Amino acid sequence: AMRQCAIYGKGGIGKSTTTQNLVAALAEMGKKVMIVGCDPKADSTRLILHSKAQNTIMEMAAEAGTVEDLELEDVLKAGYGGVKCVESGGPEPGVGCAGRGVITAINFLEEEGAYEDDLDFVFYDVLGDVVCGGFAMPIRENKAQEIYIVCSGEMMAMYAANNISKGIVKYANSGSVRLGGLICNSRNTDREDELIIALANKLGTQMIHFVPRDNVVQRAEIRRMTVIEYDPKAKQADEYRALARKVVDNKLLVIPNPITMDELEELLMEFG
Amino acid sequence: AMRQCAIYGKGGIGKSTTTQNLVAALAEMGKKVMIVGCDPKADSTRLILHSKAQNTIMEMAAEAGTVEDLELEDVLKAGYGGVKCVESGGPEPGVGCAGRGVITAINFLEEEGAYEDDLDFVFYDVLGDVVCGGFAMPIRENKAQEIYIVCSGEMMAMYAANNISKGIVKYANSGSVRLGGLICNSRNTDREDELIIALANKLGTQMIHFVPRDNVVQRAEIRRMTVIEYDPKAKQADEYRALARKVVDNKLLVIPNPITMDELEELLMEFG
Ligand SMILES: Nc1ncnc2c1ncn2[C@@H]1O[C@H](COP(=O)(O)OP(=O)(O)O)[C@@H](O)[C@H]1O
Ligand SMILES: Nc1ncnc2c1ncn2[C@@H]1O[C@H](COP(=O)(O)OP(=O)(O)O)[C@@H](O)[C@H]1O
Ligand SMILES: [Mg+2]
Ligand SMILES: [Mg+2]
Repeated sequence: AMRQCAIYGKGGIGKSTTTQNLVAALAEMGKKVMIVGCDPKADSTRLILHSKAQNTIMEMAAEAGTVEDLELEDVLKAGYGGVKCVESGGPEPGVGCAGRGVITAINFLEEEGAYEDDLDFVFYDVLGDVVCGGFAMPIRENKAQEIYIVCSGEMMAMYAANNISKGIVKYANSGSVRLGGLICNSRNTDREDELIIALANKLGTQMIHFVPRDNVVQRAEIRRMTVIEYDPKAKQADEYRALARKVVDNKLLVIPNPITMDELEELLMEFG
Repeated sequence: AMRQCAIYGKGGIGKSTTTQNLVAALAEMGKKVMIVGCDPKADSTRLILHSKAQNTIMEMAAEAGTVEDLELEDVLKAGYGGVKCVESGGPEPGVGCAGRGVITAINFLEEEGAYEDDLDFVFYDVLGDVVCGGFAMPIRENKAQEIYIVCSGEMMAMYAANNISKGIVKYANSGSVRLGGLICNSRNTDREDELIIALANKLGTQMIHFVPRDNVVQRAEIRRMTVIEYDPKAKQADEYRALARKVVDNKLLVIPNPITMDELEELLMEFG
């Protein structure tokens, strides 16, 4: 088989950094992994490829004529640990639906046979500030069975987590998309772990891991690397190794229970 | 006449807090102001109304039958200083385009005569993490002549500012939408003002004001108030009063020059 997971969360919360470091740690354990970038920024694979970014399926299809003229070997690139990487892309701002490239990319990968039985994991890195268009398609169309949400003690981050959870409930009667857990990407504030644990419990899920704020992440990204590759002895590398182990071992996949604005506010007051 | 301005920026950067405090300071000077909430969170008016939030045009139209059964006096609410407030709303997550409520609301307000000649300012509080659908409509349809972008030294915040600027250039051949300036909402880090000044200069615009990080904002929002109403002697209140004066006096409205990813990265390295 192969596990299909999607990482959601508000912009700037740490989705791409956490996903690429998690995937490097999985490849370091010998897992075969694909990352599919589904955010218009198009930088979701740069740390695996040691690159500035990656050219997107939308840009390459326009240069080649049609998406049918593209071959999989031209779009998929292998980086650190043999992790395979692809970027969806999207239209320019103010033109067309920002999520349109996601639909194009996922359909291309399915028909071109990218989902080979030797893969163990596929990760989709998905914009979560809105849940519509192609950004909802991994949920609507049953492409990502396990959703992991990156958040932090920030009000907006927990609000985004609740909005993603409402989209999961909307489509619960079809396919098998479920919430796998919350990943706290710390802003280095007091009681933050306990906050996110309380939120996960209220949603019906779990906090799968607490990722500390660590400046070694910036020093690695400056050199276009994961912390796993940059400094395998760093304390932060062991954190991503621990996250990877827990994702591999996770068995709780639920239909979440979204909370009200009043419950959210109460959480923040309580944990000060 | 009346000035029509739209505030854009990434989620959680401080758009709604800055806009409501700016508007309170304008009303405190005797200006007549309307705020139009264009973000699906629907909390863009709560500090003027002293409310939990505001019921949205989309929700009220569904309760009343059609939008034509709504009257303006039922949708518009007056708060602090006589500021008039309305919220667009939007579909639930995973259903329909998240920006669809913006189009419905702005058309309702135009036809119902909300744009009365006694208004001095209308502010639209617009989600900026994607620039498409109804969230681009203030730019595409020439509703907001002056765009102000809230950002901070955060990479994602400056990337959003550049993406909004690309949307302004896309539509420069029609109407008169222009970039009015950048507002730095501080994360209390070194050289942050100089960073945002450098970015604005590269875009062709200006940093109109630097808003400090101040805990009095949280103490006021806990009581559902602007800092202007909560503590008119606070140092932070004078900051919002200074921002309001500069927005009233601003005459520079330009078609911006979007920058490349390499220029953005260079900025961040330089200013450490
Ligand atoms: N655990 C961490 N410690 C320090 N910096 C981090 C950490 N996680 C993310 N960052 C930084 O936060 C910024 C945004 O992260 P990114 O993964 O690009 O966010 P997203 O993909 O959610 O928009 C990047 O500069 C990244 O280096
Ligand atoms: N200058 C400031 N000082 C302290 N806190 C702030 C400041 N500006 C905004 N905040 C806080 O930041 C959080 C997000 O602000 P908000 O205006 O809701 O963001 P947005 O509307 O851009 O999503 C809120 O808790 C708000 O109280
Ligand atoms: Mg990212
Ligand atoms: Mg807001």
